[PDB]
Amino acid sequence: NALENMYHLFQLKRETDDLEQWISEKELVASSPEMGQDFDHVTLLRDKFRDFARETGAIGQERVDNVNAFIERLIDAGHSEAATIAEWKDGLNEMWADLLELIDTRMQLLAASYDLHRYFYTGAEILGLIDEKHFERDVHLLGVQVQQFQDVATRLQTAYAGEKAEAIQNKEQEVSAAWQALLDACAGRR
Repeated sequence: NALENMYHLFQLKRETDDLEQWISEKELVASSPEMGQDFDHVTLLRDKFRDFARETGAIGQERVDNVNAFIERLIDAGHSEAATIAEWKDGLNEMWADLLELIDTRMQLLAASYDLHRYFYTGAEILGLIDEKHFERDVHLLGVQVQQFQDVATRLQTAYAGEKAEAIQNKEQEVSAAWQALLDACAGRR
């Protein structure tokens, strides 16, 4: 009895050590501050990370539950050292909770970065579509595109202040100017 409890103790020690190792390596990836260079770069970062987050969560959780469950099994049937493995459980759960919270904030940071880059990419090409003019309802369909971009610019102003908020406001104004200038050209034809 004493012998196989000691045997399970050490075979739990190995697994927990390998889990705690594996967690530390995940967090190295999980904590890149990159955020992206241009709409393309960000698309890759976000897709790549969505995957990494999804996968690390599923696998990690299975592994951590197994270790928690086992540790409680050993405790319910009277193991000594229950005091020592209770500590191991707590120290594992903590590393894990930390990695999940860390993963999450980088999810949201890339979420935010994706949107901002998309906005400017949309604005960059909408201005191209304005020059793509200089029937007469194609303009009336760009008007829908511009209008959506303005709704986007409007929402983002809630999410930003200072240099970034102003930068956003600039492109929306530039675009609106450019669109109206087309409308002054357009109805002036009829």
